[PDB]
Amino acid sequence: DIDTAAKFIGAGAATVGVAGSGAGIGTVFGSLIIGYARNPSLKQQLFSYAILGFALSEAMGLFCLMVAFLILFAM
Amino acid sequence: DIDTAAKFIGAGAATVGVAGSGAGIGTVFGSLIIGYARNPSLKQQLFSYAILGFALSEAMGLFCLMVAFLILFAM
Amino acid sequence: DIDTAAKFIGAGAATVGVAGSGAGIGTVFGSLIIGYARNPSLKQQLFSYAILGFALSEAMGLFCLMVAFLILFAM
Amino acid sequence: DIDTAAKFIGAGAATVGVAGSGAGIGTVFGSLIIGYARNPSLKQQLFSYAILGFALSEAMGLFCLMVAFLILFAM
Amino acid sequence: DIDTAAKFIGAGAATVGVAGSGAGIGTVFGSLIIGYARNPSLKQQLFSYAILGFALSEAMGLFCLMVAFLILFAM
Amino acid sequence: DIDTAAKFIGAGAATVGVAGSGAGIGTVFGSLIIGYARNPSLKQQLFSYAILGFALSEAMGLFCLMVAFLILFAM
Amino acid sequence: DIDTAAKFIGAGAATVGVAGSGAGIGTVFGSLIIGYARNPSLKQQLFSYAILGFALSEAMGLFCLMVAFLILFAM
Amino acid sequence: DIDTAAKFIGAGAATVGVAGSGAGIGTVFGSLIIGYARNPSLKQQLFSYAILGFALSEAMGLFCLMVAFLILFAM
Amino acid sequence: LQSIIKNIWIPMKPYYTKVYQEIWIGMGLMGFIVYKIRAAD
Amino acid sequence: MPQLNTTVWPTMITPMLLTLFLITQLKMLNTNYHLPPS
Amino acid sequence: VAYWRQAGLSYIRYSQICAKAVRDALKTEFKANAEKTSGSNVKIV
Amino acid sequence: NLFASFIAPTILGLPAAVLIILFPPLLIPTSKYLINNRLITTQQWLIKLTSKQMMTMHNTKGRTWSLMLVSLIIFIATTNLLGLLPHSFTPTTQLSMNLAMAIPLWAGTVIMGFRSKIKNALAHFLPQGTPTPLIPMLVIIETISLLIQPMALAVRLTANITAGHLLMHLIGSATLAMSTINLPSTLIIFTILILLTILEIAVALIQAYVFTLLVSLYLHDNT
Amino acid sequence: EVKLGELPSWILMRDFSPSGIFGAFQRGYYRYYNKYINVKKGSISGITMVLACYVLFSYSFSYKHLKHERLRKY
Amino acid sequence: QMSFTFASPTQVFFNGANVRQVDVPTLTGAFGILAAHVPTLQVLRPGLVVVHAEDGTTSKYFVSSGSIAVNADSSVQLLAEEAVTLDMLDLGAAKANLEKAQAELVGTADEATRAEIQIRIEANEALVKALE
Ligand SMILES: COc1nc2ccc(Br)cc2cc1[C@@H](c1ccccc1)[C@@](O)(CCN(C)C)c1cccc2ccccc12
Repeated sequence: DIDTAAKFIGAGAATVGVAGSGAGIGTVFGSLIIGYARNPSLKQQLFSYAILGFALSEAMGLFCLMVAFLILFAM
Repeated sequence: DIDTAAKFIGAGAATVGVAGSGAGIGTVFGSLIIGYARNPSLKQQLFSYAILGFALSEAMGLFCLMVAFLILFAM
Repeated sequence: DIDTAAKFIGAGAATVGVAGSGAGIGTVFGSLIIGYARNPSLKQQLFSYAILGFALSEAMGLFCLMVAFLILFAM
Repeated sequence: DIDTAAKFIGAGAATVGVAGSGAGIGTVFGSLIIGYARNPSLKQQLFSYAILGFALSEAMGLFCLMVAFLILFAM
Repeated sequence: DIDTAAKFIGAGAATVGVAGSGAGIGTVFGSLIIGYARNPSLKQQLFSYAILGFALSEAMGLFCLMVAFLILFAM
Repeated sequence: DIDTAAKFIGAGAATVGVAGSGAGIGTVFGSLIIGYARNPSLKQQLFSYAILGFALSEAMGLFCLMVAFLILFAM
Repeated sequence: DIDTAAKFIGAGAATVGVAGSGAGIGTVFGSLIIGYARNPSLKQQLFSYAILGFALSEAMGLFCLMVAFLILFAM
Repeated sequence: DIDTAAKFIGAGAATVGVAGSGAGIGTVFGSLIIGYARNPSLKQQLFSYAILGFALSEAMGLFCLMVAFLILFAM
Repeated sequence: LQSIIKNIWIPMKPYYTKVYQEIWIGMGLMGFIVYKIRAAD
Repeated sequence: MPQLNTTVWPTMITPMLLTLFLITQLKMLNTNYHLPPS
Repeated sequence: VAYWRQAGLSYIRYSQICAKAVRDALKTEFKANAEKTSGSNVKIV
Repeated sequence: NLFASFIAPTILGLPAAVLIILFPPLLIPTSKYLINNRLITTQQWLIKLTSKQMMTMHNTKGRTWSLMLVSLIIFIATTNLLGLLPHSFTPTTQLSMNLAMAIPLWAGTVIMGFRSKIKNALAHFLPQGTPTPLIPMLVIIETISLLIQPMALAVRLTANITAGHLLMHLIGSATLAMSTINLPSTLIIFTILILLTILEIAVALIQAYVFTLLVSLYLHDNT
Repeated sequence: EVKLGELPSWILMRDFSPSGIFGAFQRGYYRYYNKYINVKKGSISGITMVLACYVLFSYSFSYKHLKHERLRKY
Repeated sequence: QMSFTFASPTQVFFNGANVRQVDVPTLTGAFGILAAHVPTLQVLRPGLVVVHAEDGTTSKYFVSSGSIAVNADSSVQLLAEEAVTLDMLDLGAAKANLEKAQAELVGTADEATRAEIQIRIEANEALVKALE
């Protein structure tokens, strides 16, 4: 069958969307180091941004894994 | 049926466009941590530009998930 | 059959080019947060540059949906 | 025909390179926002660099539309 | 056998998401240099952020290599 | 028959490496704008580096475009 | 055959992962020049991070050149 | 034949790794402008870090061009 | 056919002879390319 | 792509050279900026 | 380059208004004492 | 059928592509007078502001091209702007014309860098503060990019006017298709065409300034 | 000159030389240039009337292509 | 390692003291200053200054103008033209004079004499946020 062969290239291409949430977490936790070394008195508030920014970045990255596990198995 | 098999690699490759909206939400909330460390007095007005800049970057990401959900389900 | 199939492999692989417009809109509205926290008196002069930098991202985002259209409909 | 079908894959893959130039116009028009909030007296000389940076980055995206159209239409 | 040959493509294309992490680790350890060249008496706490960032991006670089090893062998 | 069909896919993939120069030339002219606004008395020497950078990033992108044709036309 | 053909497409699409180990090595040595020009009194300690960052981003590039030389020579 | 065919998609997709060394040379020579606009009295030591970063990022580009010219003519 | 010297070549004299001398050396290169491209077609 | 139809190239090369090098420049040599007086 | 610097002012004029503002917000227990320890009396010819 | 606006125009069997390339200079009148009309007053000002931009950065030998590099930004900025008119055939979408403006100005720029001052032009290939042990690799870049600069110019301009016209012509055909469909959508596809026409006006000038700046920067590196 | 003549001989009366019809353009140009362009306080309509006569020419040769796109056939 | 020096024109708060961190409101955006901080020199804007003694115990003064200058030998010299501790300011006059400043701007249109209002506005805007 070819669909079983197309679902593999369909999934193995969807997981490339994770390459965005891997360079987007290095820019959030990389801008916490630059932002905290300047004003280290806001560590408990700059952090609570680097968690919102890290959750809204892996979210758009786990969609491409949910899509992969939606093409590969679940129709 | 090489028809529906090509509709898998289509959605599978059209969803790689989300790798932009993953590295764009990283630079919005990354540069909010930096810009808020400098002038923490404008915490409210900066966060109103993050939501505006996060959505405008995530919109361009959902348009890929909307396209991947057309080549796959609509036609 | 293969000719009408090789389009979804080419169309979907062409709407990836709008990933670059998802990162270009991040860096634009990510620098409006950094540039406004520095000079909060130019809130209306900067915001008009962000709209300019945002519009010019759709421009290069449309050059892709054109070739994603031609491959799909006007082969 | 496999020869005319492979044109749609290459043409659709060639135009992915517009993701680059779509991400370098956000850097330029994002740097203009930063560099103009630091020396707003240079507004005309900075914008004369956002123009040269716009056209020289965007140009690299059209070199991909060249091969997107050299393949799709002119063999 | 078109499926066993397809696994070499889906598994060789899923492993390009690693190119996202590898670019979000140079941002982290390039922000540790900009943030340590400014406030070096924070070397302890900065390095405990350049590890939380290194171990959160390089986790996304492993979710890709997880699917690359899920198609190549687990099927 | 397929030996020529593969020269339209192998050449459509080789030419997407130009996207690395659409983002490079943006970083070079996104720094000639920031760096200038800080030290506007070195315009003659910053521009002399933005050109060296624009020529060396473009020289990498055009290697891809040359392998695009050296596959599509030579062998 | 069909396998020895796909083994070249998988080993080719996998070594694209180096494209993330080239943008990291760029950002690390791009911050070694910015960080050392700000605080040249830390030349030996900033350079001791630009070697760690060089080796840790290039370690994700080897992970792709390894999975390329696995489909290409091992299996 | 299917070997001489796939060896063109392989050697045609392996050379996308140069997209890394395109944006790695743009950051090194981009931040050299920002590293010089700050401390212009180090022009000899900065430019010796740019050439080190230009030769180590491009070397990752050659490792990709080396593979594309290995699965084409070598074997 | 006068004033083709005076209006059309007298002004362009210092340029077509001294300044654009190397332009024509390049314009010969171009003509060789155009004919060659049309020769292989 | 109709740009590649090389049969009509000499129709685009020669009237350009007759404009970029002889007609547009001649009209520039007529645009002179005199030095200001005392 | 801030807005007042574009408007012709200088940092001395910027500091004279910011310091006047702090004193104008001092409480009456201290406002009288603080104004005479920093008031001006010099005059230009 | 789609690339129709790029085929060499002919009327009544006559190659009308010559009356279109020779027209731009007709929009630049000149006068010997001292106080003329509004047209030549605005034009002689633009030529003053333009020449002071491209040419100020040059030395005395580079300023002898101040007639070429100004009469070139005036011919490309007027050919592009005359292409935005409806149905117009803009000859800057032609790889033939653009290769004829690019090769001479480039070849005539490196020749004067090789026929004279050659020993100095040999030092741009090797940057100043360059260590040795990897020079045999850098020599490829500075030459193979030099050998492809003339093709970078002619294609940066061809592929930017062509693709700018193709886009405006497609988005135009969109508004025509959704005209007989929901009309409040036609007005949003049309307002995209208006923002796109304001962009193609700017890129009509920018592509003229960048072409004549990169020919300037090549010249500055050879004089 | 015409606009006051009535005879078909005028068509053959004219100087139809390579230098003849040129002087009819060079005089037809200076009669237009002096009217709309070469006046102080001139308006843009001296130009937006040349372009309007440049579109009709850019459309005249482009009609052999647009005819293949009529939406009727009669 | 740090040698702080915080001094009004008429008063001295610290002098050669060894505190571990200061948080000053520089015109180019606030930043915190620990030992071996990169040498800088700035000019303040109205805002707090938190001084962290070695014991981790703070001290909060409200500077109004001046110039901090971190030096190469980890010495700091913070000089405020009017540095009053928060126990001396009131919230009512700040909010009131800010209103008298904001309401007087709209009635003014000259670039110079309106620039002096915004500086009075931000000086009072920075006051209400410092008190509470
Ligand atoms: C509103 O969004 C825009 N803003 C712009 C801003 C500036 C410029 Br100059 C062009 C802009 C263009 C548009 C859209 C548009 C709307 C209508 C017609 C044409 C174009 C868009 O092109 C989005 C572009 N992105 C996603 C690549 C689009 C294209 C195709 C299908 C769409 C479907 C749904 C939504 C948007 C769709």
